Amino acid sequence: PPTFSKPAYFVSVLENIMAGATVLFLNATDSIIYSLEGSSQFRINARSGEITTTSLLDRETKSEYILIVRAVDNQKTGIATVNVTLLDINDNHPTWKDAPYYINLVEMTPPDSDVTTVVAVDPDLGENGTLVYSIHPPNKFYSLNSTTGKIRTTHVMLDRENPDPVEAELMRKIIVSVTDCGRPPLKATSSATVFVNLLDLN
Ligand SMILES: [Ca+2]
Ligand SMILES: [Ca+2]
Ligand code: NA
Repeated sequence: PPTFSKPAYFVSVLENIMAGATVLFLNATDSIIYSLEGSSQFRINARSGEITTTSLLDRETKSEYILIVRAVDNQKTGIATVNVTLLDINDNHPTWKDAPYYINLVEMTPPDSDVTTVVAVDPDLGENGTLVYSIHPPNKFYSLNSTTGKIRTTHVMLDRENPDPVEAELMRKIIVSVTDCGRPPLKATSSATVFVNLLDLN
């Protein structure tokens, strides 16, 4: 009544595993003909018990599969589950959420005043989905919490009556770029501008 080495099988592959690639090898005994049910993404070779992908997978669509595998020869069936888990691979860029950002700010607003919060999103997992945010070029007027996106003013004040054009530019435009922390790291297509409309206290 032909049965497998184990009743239940646990396997891990990577979301970029190729079309056709071997997932797992199964042998049952007490000849023997094998069949696999539970996703069309997977097929099992009927003589040899080799499970393979039929297609490309994607953990962001489906991270875990359960397949059911049957061995038959007065024939008798035997059943084992196979429990495929896809390991995340860093294959999505972050995407800016509500960019660009248009804001109105009172000049000489004091140290540590709220300005905005930039937000991006990454559908990958763990380090690959973790977002880190940076102001370029180095902006002396604004400080940004690299993990949370929140932007605040600095101990340097915002003075509209400042004659350096570049410092005025810095005051009135903030450019954030965002990465994620997998290897390779991936950045959002483009940076994201906060546009700042400076207002006196008339
Ligand atoms: Ca992924
Ligand atoms: Ca990513
Ligand atoms: Na993907």
